[PDB]
Amino acid sequence: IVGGYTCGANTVPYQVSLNSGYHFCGGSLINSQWVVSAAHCYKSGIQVRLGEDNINVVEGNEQFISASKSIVHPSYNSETYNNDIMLIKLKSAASLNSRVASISLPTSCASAGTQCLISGWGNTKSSGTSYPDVLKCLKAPILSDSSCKSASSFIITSNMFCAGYLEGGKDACQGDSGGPVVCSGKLQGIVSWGSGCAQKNKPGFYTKLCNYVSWIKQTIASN
Ligand SMILES: CC(=N)N1CCC(Oc2ccc(N(Cc3ccc4ccc(C(=N)N)cc4c3)S(=O)(=O)CC(=O)O)cc2)CC1
Ligand SMILES: [Ca+2]
Repeated sequence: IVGGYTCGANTVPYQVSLNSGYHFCGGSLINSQWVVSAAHCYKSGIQVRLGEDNINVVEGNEQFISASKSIVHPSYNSETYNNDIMLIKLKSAASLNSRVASISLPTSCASAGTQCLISGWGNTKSSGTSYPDVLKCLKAPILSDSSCKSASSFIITSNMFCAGYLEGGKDACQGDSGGPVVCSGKLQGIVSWGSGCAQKNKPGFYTKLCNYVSWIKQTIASN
């Protein structure tokens, strides 16, 4: 997260760190046994880390739980990033409390202009790299489809939205991948991709989670 702020320990209780020996992606706890993340974060040997603030220090509220199953969206396209969403089932249910909490799935898509909270342990620099150990947060408005389209050399789909600030300086970044974009208490987005980080006219792109609610509920129900 570039140009954001330190969230505060466990102020984003649905935020998860996916760990394969090191933090590699964020994700969002959507119930006691399931995490949603980006399909581009897929890899084997995932441990889900809940209750994290400082990902390098055991501070007493973590729950570490290995994934028993990952399910990349059936139509995830890694070339176009279409359908960049993955579900991860935990080997055992997380214990939910104030510091570990699920985030609600949306029932309606969010509209342009809506302010959202994006969080993660991704790179904090627009040029070069510095990775924070505590969770970073950024409030960013969803941008219009027209400006998202104008802002990207890549084909954008209806399963993506962009959010951020065209003037640059504030954006998600590498390492925030898979993490939540929450708008009005609903998980509306997943950190998906961007061209560089926090560059002028290059806003972050996010998987439009409201489009996947049926797949998500059906997949969880059947697994
Ligand atoms: C839309 C599309 N067709 N895509 C997505 C973009 C591109 O794929 C990628 C995927 C990953 C990267 N990486 C950077 C990267 C990764 C994740 C991000 C998440 C958000 C944001 C943002 N600003 N909100 C920028 C990000 C930039 S990379 O793999 O780490 C390159 C490397 O190895 O150093 C760079 C390009 C090509 C495929
Ligand atoms: Ca910790």
